[PDB]
Amino acid sequence: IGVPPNSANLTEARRRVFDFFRAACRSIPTIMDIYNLQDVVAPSQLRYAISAQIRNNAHITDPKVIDLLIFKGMEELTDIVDHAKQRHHIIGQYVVGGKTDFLKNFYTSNYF
Amino acid sequence: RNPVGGARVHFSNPEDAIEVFVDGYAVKVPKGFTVLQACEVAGVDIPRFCYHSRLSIAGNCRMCLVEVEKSPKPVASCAMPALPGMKIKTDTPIAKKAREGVMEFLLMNHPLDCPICDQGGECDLQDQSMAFGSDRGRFTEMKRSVVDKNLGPLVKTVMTRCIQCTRCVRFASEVAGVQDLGILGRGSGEEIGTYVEKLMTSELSGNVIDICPVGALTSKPFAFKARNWELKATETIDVSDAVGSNIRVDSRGPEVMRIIPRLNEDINEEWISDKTRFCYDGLKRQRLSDPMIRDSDGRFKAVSWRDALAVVGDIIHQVKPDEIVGVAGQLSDAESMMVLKDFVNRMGSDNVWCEGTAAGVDADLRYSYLMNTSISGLENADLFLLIGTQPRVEAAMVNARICKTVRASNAKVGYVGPPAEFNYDCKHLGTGPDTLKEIAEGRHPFCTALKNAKNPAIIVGAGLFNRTDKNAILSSVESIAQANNVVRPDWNGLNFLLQYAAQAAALDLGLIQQSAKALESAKFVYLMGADDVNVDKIPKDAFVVYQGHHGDKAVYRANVILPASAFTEKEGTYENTEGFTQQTVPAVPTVGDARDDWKIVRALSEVSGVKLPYNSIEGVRSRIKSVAPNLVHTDEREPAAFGPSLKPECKEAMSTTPFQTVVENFYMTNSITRASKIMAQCSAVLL
Amino acid sequence: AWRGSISKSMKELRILLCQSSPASAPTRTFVEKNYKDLKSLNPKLPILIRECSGVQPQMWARYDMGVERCVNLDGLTEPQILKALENLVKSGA
Amino acid sequence: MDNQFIFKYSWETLPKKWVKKMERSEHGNRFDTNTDYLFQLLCFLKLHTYTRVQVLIDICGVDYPSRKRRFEVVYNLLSTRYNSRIRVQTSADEVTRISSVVSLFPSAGWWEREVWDMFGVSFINHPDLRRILTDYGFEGHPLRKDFPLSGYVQVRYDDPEKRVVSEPIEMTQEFRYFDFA
Amino acid sequence: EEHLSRKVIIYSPARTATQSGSGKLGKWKINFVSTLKWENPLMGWTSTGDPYANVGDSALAFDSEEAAKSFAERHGWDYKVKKPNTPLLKVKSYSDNFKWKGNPQ
Amino acid sequence: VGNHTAKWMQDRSKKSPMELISEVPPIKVDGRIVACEGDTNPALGHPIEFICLDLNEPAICKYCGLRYVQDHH
Ligand code: SF4
Ligand code: SF4
Ligand code: FES
Ligand SMILES: [Zn+2]
Repeated sequence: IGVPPNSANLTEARRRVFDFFRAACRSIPTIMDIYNLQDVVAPSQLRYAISAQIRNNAHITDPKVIDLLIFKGMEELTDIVDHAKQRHHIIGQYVVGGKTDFLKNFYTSNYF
Repeated sequence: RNPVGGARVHFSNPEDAIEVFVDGYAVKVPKGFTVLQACEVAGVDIPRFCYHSRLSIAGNCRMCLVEVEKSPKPVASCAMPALPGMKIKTDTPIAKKAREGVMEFLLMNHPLDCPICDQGGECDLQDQSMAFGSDRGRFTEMKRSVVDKNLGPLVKTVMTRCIQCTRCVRFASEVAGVQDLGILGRGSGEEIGTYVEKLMTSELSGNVIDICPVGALTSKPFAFKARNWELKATETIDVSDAVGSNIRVDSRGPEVMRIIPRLNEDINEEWISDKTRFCYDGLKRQRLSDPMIRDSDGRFKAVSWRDALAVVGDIIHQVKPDEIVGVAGQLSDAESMMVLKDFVNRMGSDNVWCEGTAAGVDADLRYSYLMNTSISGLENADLFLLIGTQPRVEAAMVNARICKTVRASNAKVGYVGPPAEFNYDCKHLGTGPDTLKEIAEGRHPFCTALKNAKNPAIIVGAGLFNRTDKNAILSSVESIAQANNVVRPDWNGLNFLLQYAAQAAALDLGLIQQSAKALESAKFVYLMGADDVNVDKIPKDAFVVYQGHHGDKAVYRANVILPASAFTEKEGTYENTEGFTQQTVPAVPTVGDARDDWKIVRALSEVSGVKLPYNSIEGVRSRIKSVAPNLVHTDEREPAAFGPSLKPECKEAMSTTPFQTVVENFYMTNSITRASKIMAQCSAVLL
Repeated sequence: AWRGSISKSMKELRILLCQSSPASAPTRTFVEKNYKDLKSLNPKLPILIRECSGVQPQMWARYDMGVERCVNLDGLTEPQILKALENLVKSGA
Repeated sequence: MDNQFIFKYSWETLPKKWVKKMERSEHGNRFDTNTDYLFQLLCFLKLHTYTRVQVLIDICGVDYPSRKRRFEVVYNLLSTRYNSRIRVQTSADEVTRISSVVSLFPSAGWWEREVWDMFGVSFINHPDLRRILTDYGFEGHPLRKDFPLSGYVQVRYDDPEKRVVSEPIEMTQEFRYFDFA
Repeated sequence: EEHLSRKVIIYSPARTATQSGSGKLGKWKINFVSTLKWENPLMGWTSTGDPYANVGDSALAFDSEEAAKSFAERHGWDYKVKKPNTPLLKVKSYSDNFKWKGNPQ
Repeated sequence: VGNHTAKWMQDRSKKSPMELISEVPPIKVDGRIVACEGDTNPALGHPIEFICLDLNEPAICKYCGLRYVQDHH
């Protein structure tokens, strides 16, 4: 219940990473009901975004940083389920449901 | 302890140093330093008004008084030399009482003007009253009053505020070299003025605004417009000439409010010219905001970027490669010139050059177009020979360094060129290449003066570069340089003075005009900010595209207008006349639909079908590293490595045509200054 | 006779070097020894000698349509740099 | 029990490894300690007969961006028994969890939640550590010096969605910084 | 994320030329180059949408060059360092005002 | 009527303050100096301003715009 101490090693940290991913995935049906996503996105797409998020941070080697990321993820998930801030194609911070990029940026504005 | 302001102290020899005590603490200073300078090395800030490091000592304000042991009176530290074993006290009751008494006398007749005074909020008198003299005022009598004086359209005058420090008078005589300001009368009734009604005409006149510690001399175009606490400060460089004076740009929102000098001991030493100081008001007038193409009726209509680039891209493919010509403007950054050169070369053309006299010179060796003595190195020269150059209107801060050297070291100045008004002693040797022929052959008092010179300096203006006999003249000068041992491993006295901010980087990048007549045979002319090129030399059926932020004539002729950002809105690379590379810092947003110059040429190239290997300014600087790597090593002082010996011998004949003036109007030299109210008023009354 | 033909083969030749580094010593020797003759035989060909404090010695040639080729001059002697010039002149030009 | 007695008696009685810095001043007696000893030092001061520090007035964080451990956590404490105040400070960074003192002073619970909300410092064994002041789903820690004054997002009613929504901030007139130095 | 890839300039602001007092130097700043502002078409007020509009000048400060560099690199910003210019103290004498001009030439 | 006033004044019924202060005749002073406070009660006016009258043209108070002249010479 209380905030646990900082992880000793990457095995402890990974056990915690797996525990969080399990909790995040198990709440997916609750989210789908709250935001009425039955005709917007698939539950696996929600799972992919969560596992993606975790895979983008696979280069972290410091267990303290991993603990902070897990804590922030747990906080973010709790808000999404309890205090939903509904936006159409957006759940929290996740978008749900012949020329190079330079010329597009050039056409848009002078600030890239 | 860190010296005040982080100031550096140079020691000619450790043996030539003395020990003094500043508030008990022990400091070591060179022999000849004053008590005030010793206090700065100790890190103690002494209050001052009449003392300026770059002016002669006056010792009249009496605000720098400190206590010296065994001295019966308080000592003016600004004038008193430091002596070994001297014990200097600055916070004693004697020193504090002296400061309060002097500050009382200073405010006795000072007007209650802080609310209407532009110095308010950045005033040494305000700050020192709050700090040193915390006297409840007890002066109840009538204040004196003074009438205001007229000094022209740049310097507004409220002379009731003057504290008679004479900084302005000393600056006029010693730095500007124009003796117009004096102190008239005697006693409390003495007044700073010109006595007879005359305006301040020196091109360095605006610097009296910075040195006046009170609001007696202020900028008239900046009058009442802003308070210093609401201005964002940006440290950048000036592009009005080829000197690269360091400046601070003050802005409030999307608007430049004023330009004031920045300290750079190697270039401008906290001074700037009046063109640098007062050209800012042109940055918000007659700005090209949108891409325009001329209509059926021959009238410009605004369009989007996509339609404008499509038109230029389509029509560029309907001409032969040799008929494409690119001209870079005098305010072009190194990045945009590199992208322009790549774009034109990748279209099969070799007609890229920078506008101005140095359009088609030999850029093989870097000594041949740079001031090799360096600006700071001019102070060591004991003789100056100027050929085809008026530094006063061409490079004002370079001319300032010459005057300072002539005044201090008593250097001699020989001048060969059209008649001119110099602010220092200068013999007029002649007007054209005949005098060079006489100087080469000797039998002249200046020739034996040039021989008897330990460290002579020759300065040759870039204006002579556009002459038919440029190689004959260059060979004649390089022969004079050898005959008098001007170039040695300990003294490189051969100098070439550039006029345009873009000229040095253009020559480094290889933007050299190969065909001298490629402009009259061109059908696609790309004028990247080149407003000073003669546009009636272009064929009437040629497709001209003008890209810049201002313009008067090339805008009229152009078939397409591409709005570009100015130097205050972008991070661009510029190299000065001595080879020193610097970069501008963005201070304000860009107006309308404008874009950076390198972005426009890269965007056009993509539309035109050429793929340049870069998409960002970092990839452009990587490209530059392959051409002119000095322009990517910014703020690095590097000596030359090759000299005039490698130059193949020339046998061309000389043209009897006398040297022509390059700068006809000091205030009207670029498109920014041509769009400026103040510069127009300066041309009207200050010329 | 190839040294008198560098103008018909390339539009510009660039030689980058260091002023003081020992790695640039042969290239500096090459420039001081060869620049005079090369420029006299090719008066209209721009030969850009650009020195910088920390650049490995390089040598560049610009051809038609802006195609360029670079030769790394590190660990090379004066005659071999001359050969690197000749192959630039004779091949890809 | 004056500040002279506290400074001297704490020097004599406290274990030496706990306190790295002791400041006696009219602004307040201050004891700087390592994070691993903060909990034990606060339990000593609370239970010891000659100190009897029974009230935790508050806990606050201070951000020092120029420091390796940028956060300073300050514990203002009070002894009603001896009519004296004590300040105990410790330093922290963005990832190091420090010990919670809720088991010692129940009033610390909301103050530690505020520190986590405002600065991002986390507390080991805190029964319920979550943001307490900011809006739900808030990102960042506003009291950090690098957090912008006006934040990153703002809310408005959006009629097509029939709800209040959050979007990136657009300021009609910017905060004007008046540098008076 | 989005605001963590912007490139900044780390510099130490110079002394103002309108005052002879040196009491504002020694500080090190992080310049976010916030140059996207416009006029509100109701009152002419200056508008922005850039969150780092003034935090670089109002709140963030550093006492050393290293501290600013360390802060930038921890957040992931791409920084360029501009070293400050300093004055060179030179030997000055009041007696120089009355230097002899030498014999008439 | 001028450009400075037209930036804020959009009503032409009354005269602008620049017009109104121009119609107040210069005050004759016996002497070469006058002190202006902008009010009969000094505490309700502007900071006291001492104005020199040596010039022929009338001298303007920089705070309230009142004009002064030397009465005799
Ligand atoms: S110079 Fe101006 S701001 Fe300074 S004390 Fe005098 S009136 Fe006030
Ligand atoms: S006008 Fe300014 S600089 Fe000149 S003497 Fe008066 S106070 Fe000094
Ligand atoms: S500063 Fe030394 S007397 Fe004015
Ligand atoms: Zn008045």
